[PDB]
Amino acid sequence: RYLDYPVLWKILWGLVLGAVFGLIAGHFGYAGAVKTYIKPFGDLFVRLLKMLVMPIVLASLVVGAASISPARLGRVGVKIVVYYLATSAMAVFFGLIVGRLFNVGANVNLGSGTGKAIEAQPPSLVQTLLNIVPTNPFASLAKGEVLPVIFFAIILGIAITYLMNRNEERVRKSAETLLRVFDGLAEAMYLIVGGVMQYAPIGVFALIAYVMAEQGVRVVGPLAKVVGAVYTGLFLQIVITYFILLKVFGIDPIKFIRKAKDAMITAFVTRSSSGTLPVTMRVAEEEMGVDKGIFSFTLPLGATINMDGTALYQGVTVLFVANAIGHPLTLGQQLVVVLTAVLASIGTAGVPGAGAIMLAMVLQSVGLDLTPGSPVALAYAMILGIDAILDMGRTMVNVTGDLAGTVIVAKTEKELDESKWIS
Amino acid sequence: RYLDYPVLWKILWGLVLGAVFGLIAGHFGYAGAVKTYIKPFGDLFVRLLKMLVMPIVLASLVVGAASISPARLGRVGVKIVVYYLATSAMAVFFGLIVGRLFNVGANVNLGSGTGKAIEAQPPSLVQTLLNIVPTNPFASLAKGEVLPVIFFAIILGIAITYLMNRNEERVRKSAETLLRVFDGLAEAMYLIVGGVMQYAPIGVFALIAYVMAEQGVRVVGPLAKVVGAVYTGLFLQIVITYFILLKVFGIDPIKFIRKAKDAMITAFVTRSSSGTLPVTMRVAEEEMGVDKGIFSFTLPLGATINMDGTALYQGVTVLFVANAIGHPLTLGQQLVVVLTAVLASIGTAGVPGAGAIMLAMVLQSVGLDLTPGSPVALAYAMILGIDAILDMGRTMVNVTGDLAGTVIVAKTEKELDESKWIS
Amino acid sequence: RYLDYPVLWKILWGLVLGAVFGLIAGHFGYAGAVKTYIKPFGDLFVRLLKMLVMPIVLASLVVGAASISPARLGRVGVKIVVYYLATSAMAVFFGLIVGRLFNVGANVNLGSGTGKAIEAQPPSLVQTLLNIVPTNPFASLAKGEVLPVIFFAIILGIAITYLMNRNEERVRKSAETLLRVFDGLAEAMYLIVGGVMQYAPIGVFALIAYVMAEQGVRVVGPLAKVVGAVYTGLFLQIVITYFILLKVFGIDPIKFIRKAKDAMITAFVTRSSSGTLPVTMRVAEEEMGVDKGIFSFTLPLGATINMDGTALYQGVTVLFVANAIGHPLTLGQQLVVVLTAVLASIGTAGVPGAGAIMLAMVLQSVGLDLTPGSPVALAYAMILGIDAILDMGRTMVNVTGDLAGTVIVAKTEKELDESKWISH
Ligand SMILES: CCCCCCCCCCO[C@@H]1O[C@H](CO)[C@@H](O[C@H]2O[C@H](CO)[C@@H](O)[C@H](O)[C@H]2O)[C@H](O)[C@H]1O
Ligand SMILES: CCCCCCCCCCO[C@@H]1O[C@H](CO)[C@@H](O[C@H]2O[C@H](CO)[C@@H](O)[C@H](O)[C@H]2O)[C@H](O)[C@H]1O
Ligand SMILES: CCCCCCCCCCO[C@@H]1O[C@H](CO)[C@@H](O[C@H]2O[C@H](CO)[C@@H](O)[C@H](O)[C@H]2O)[C@H](O)[C@H]1O
Ligand SMILES: COc1ccc(NNc2ccc(CO[C@H](C(=O)O)[C@H](N)C(=O)O)cc2)cc1
Ligand SMILES: COc1ccc(NNc2ccc(CO[C@H](C(=O)O)[C@H](N)C(=O)O)cc2)cc1
Ligand SMILES: COc1ccc(NNc2ccc(CO[C@H](C(=O)O)[C@H](N)C(=O)O)cc2)cc1
Ligand code: NA
Ligand code: NA
Ligand code: NA
Ligand code: NA
Ligand code: NA
Ligand code: NA
Ligand code: NA
Ligand code: NA
Ligand code: NA
Repeated sequence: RYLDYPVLWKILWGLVLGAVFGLIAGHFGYAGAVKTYIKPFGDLFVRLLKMLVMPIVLASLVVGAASISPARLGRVGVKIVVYYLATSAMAVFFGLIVGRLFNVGANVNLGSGTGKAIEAQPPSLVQTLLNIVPTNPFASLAKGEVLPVIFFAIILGIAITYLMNRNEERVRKSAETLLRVFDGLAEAMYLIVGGVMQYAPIGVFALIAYVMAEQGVRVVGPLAKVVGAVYTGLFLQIVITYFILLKVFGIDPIKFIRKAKDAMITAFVTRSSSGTLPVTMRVAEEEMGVDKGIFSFTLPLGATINMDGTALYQGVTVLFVANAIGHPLTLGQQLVVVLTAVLASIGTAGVPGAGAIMLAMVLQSVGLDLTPGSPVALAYAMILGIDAILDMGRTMVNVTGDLAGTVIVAKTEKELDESKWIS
Repeated sequence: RYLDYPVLWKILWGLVLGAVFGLIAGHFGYAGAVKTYIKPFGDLFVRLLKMLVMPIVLASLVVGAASISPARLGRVGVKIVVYYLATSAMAVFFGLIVGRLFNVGANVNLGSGTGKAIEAQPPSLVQTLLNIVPTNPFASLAKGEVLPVIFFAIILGIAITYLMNRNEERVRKSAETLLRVFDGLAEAMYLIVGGVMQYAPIGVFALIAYVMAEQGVRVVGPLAKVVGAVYTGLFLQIVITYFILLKVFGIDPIKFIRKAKDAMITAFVTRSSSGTLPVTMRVAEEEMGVDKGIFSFTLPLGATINMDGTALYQGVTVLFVANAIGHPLTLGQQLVVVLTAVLASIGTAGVPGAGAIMLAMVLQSVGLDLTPGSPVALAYAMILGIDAILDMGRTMVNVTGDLAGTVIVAKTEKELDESKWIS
Repeated sequence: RYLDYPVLWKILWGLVLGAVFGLIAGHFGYAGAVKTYIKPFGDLFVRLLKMLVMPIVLASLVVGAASISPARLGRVGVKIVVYYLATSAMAVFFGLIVGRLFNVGANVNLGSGTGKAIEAQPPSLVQTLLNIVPTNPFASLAKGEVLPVIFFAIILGIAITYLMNRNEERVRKSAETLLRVFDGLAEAMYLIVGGVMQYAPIGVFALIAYVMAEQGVRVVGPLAKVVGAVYTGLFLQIVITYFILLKVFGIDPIKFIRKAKDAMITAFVTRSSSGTLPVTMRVAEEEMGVDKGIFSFTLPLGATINMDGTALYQGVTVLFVANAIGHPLTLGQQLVVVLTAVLASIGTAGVPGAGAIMLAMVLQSVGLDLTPGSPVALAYAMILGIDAILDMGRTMVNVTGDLAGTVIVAKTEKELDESKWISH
């Protein structure tokens, strides 16, 4: 009966009300009630979005790659990958700066030795890259492996267009029927996304409420300085790095944020950027006028290998652990941090649990090892204690970057529909 | 050269001849010979039907949900879910009455104390409900999970019609092609079902022969009284609850039974209600003139959450165990049994191995705990010795109940083709 | 600068140069460099082909089985199954003969008793056949199970044609839309196969280089005599068994080999006959003019259950193991070897790891049990040390056999497009 009220204001209301409710409920210790009675609605939201990810990516990308020439596709890939690597480097640098500014971990005062022992491996760059090519697309679809689905969909769309420009008519009509099936399937997926966003304010309320209820009490002391530094840094990544790059390429930054708000809040509360994809792709299509041939490729690629927020978070936690055990990082060490954070975004691309794998990687890069019972393990466990509060903002900036790079690359390909940007 | 003989007579011939053959073979100790040389033909039958179950459900429901309004679909869902719960409670009630009538387990005379060991909880009501929404539909498909497939199929068909009512013609043609692909897939599945029913008499013979050969010798003494009670009770659920409910809503009970006979025998020999689905849906369409938009939703839902036969069986075996250890159940305990049996059919919806889980739930509700080496454990182990003999009948009544509810709901929606019911 | 160069010359160049590069690199011990820097390009080739296998099999067979009568489908199946069994028995027989000729394992001189404790057992034939019928075709697709996919695809195509010959227009239009979705999918797949064959010279070079670099050093002494015996036997299976059967049914054997070349080299370096399937089928369609209704059924079936090369290898290795432990095989024991090798091709149909399982079966059939630490176990490990050098050749002859039988059945069904066999 509440469907008639506008949706976007509803999602903002749910964000604020779930936040206030969760703080008030967890401060009085009723956070277990929140986990039991409030959370499953946010879980329902998250499952409803996650359901759409595999069909909408596959279908949108067959369609888009078909509707575009391979030369342009390759050009878009080169552009978006450069944009991604550059923005990740910027975000590590920002995390380093805001951490040094907030002087994070300076008052934990742990005594620490000089011992160093490795934990996880980087999956070999060669094996990860080879793993981009699926050996069974039905299996990748069933397993939800995004990158090989991207690869298979691109190949299929390119094949479909080559077949449609052939002389035999049976060939054209077959390929055309196939492309119709993908086109209808993607059309339906975006329809359902719009339907689920009707339920979205409830889920936003529930997710933000549970995260504030379980982890609000923990935002005090040195971890409070961590939360403040991380969130200020994310804010800087948005209002400086994104606004300036959007301003250079002639996109009004405020119009961009106003349009992106739904994808942003969905990322902020589901803490899954892949599970925000249906909202992100529909936002790119029906708000920013990006052509399917751009966003249907850049946005899943970006959910997988483009996490500015995570990079900034790594920049803060390396400072936190280093200052916490008493060995602040030398300039060259911070350069090593930036370099390895970007290389680690590439190296763990698509690997499950790559969050902790990259963090172990960066820490290992400057000589901070997670040996059990050591002070470094202790400080890292300190951070993981507020990892969810951080995950909200981290995921939000991860998705927002994807949208900003998609709009920039599109404007540079004249595949951006200007009619949506007129006041 | 045998195909020419009519199918229905062939299936009856296979049923009766397999029963007599299996009894004669288990009496002469050749039941292992039956397991080795006769059984694989029935296994072949079962594999051929189970092969069709996933595609036919996915496609028939995309199509059906497209051909119907969401308001009507929801109305049908409420009708069938009410019908399901009501007939399930009735079946527990009948099992209790037929159990008291046969005085089941009265002469086992096991001594059992007043000792009580606390056990684990039943699978969560909330998580099974959330499990209805898939997080990857390709994955639910690969795993054979019916309920998430129903959910995805309904969402997809609804999206498809809303797309077919758009102004742009490319969108309509895309959606129309997608629907054509699903319509062809469903037509082919039903074609194949009819082909498999030609091989059905052989497999029916083999399955009934293996079950009689392995478990004929065990229908003696107290377990024979159990078999008599359970089969009498199922017969009552059919001839009282189903016939009275069909007469109340104006469906000829005898024509119903005659049309459902193929689904009935198939369920009785395969003891899997989910695997009789292709035959059941074919009977709903090409024998009872039920509209696809009703049965394509109610019949898979019914295979999953509507087991009158299992409910009656639980009523009989809970009385059997209570009498065998020497503590007959008080009236309020039997009420607790009925309430718990229905709620446990809901709570275990789609859960693998849900049969024993429901039985454990019902037993624990009245304080008969299955501690190993206890007399209660012994009584349950007695019953399991005849589980196949019982499984035939209870699966049969499970599926027949599904059909009766589909025909009644269709009749109330004027979605029932009256021409198939006049001679 | 690459694509314009002719294709056949490039793949042969990559094969010869990769082999010489790998020998020279492993003969000087740089095989670790090859495994690290050269191998991953060949791995990329193998994955690119493996990707296409499930889609192309499903789609080609829905389309093909629709485009053919069920009576003809059955006739083709019986023909190709007889051909497969006969050519397999011939291959075990040839392996025995070339083994006797090279006197394989004759100078290993291990002492062996006559006690044998049963360790292996056969996987049930009945369950192996029943597994042909999938119980979830989406699951068989996701698990990469070929044989049950074949079954589902044939059922679906047959249903589709029966629907397309019905009175209602809506049903025809539905079934035909479905058939076109599969036809479009298959057309795209073959398009992609041809595209991937552009990278083939690199990947062929890399695979052959890695195998030569890891295993060249081991082709000396008794295992060298094994390599010579096996490759001679494979060559004979091609030049006698295949050439005579093609000549008998009126197919020019030289035209045949010239056409099969891509499938042959691809099978030879990837050592996966199922994973060579996309190249084999594109060669059958776009080189030999076999109708989709023949090859879309016979080639994946043969990739799964028809291994002339593996059978010849078993023929050689059983004589090798027997001579190596000092108990040469009786004539009737050799007949049991042939009979069980053929039966073991069926009994493991689609079973994972069926290579070693068939070898264990054939060994056990003549009383050589692979109990750990026994001398028979030791001789088997000797053989396994060169399994890659042997896998190249036996996979090549496996696939070549599939092609030859497909073309013969096609000639007998007048489903072979003779215009592809006229030279100017
Ligand atoms: C207690 C909460 C329970 C809520 C669950 C019920 C969901 C009901 C859906 C109502 O919301 C609408 O759904 C449409 C899709 O069904 C969307 O159409 C949208 O989707 C199309 C995409 O094809 C766009 O082109 C259209 O512009 C656009 O109106 C539309 O935005 C949205 O308002
Ligand atoms: C593993 C190998 C096992 C081998 C088993 C043998 C396979 C069966 C051979 C085919 O037999 C025919 O198949 C038709 C398929 O259509 C059936 O028509 C059925 O389907 C159509 C429904 O539209 C209608 O023609 C009829 O109502 C209905 O009899 C029909 O009964 C039957 O004569
Ligand atoms: C990791 C990156 C790997 C990328 C793979 C390399 C791409 C190579 C560039 C494209 O080369 C062409 O691509 C076509 C396929 O797209 C092929 O068409 C072929 O396929 C058709 C099949 O329908 C035939 O009819 C045509 O004659 C035939 O030219 C063609 O041979 C090939 O020269
Ligand atoms: C339940 O067991 C498992 C199993 C696997 C997993 N994760 N795999 C994975 C991979 C990448 C990330 C990046 O993370 C972002 C962040 O944290 O900054 C943020 N969450 C976002 O989506 O952008 C995170 C996780 C997690 C739990
Ligand atoms: C490996 O085999 C499997 C595979 C999956 C499962 N889980 N799903 C499930 C859920 C409920 C039942 C109740 O069963 C009915 C009965 O006994 O009254 C009768 N069989 C029937 O279908 O109406 C039976 C199974 C169980 C066994
Ligand atoms: C995808 O990962 C996998 C999946 C499966 C496996 N093993 N299963 C298997 C391996 C080989 C064969 C027959 O072997 C042939 C031979 O050597 O003679 C030769 N290799 C050929 O291709 O014809 C039969 C079954 C290994 C890795
Ligand atoms: Na980035
Ligand atoms: Na994610
Ligand atoms: Na991202
Ligand atoms: Na019921
Ligand atoms: Na079942
Ligand atoms: Na049922
Ligand atoms: Na053969
Ligand atoms: Na293989
Ligand atoms: Na083969």
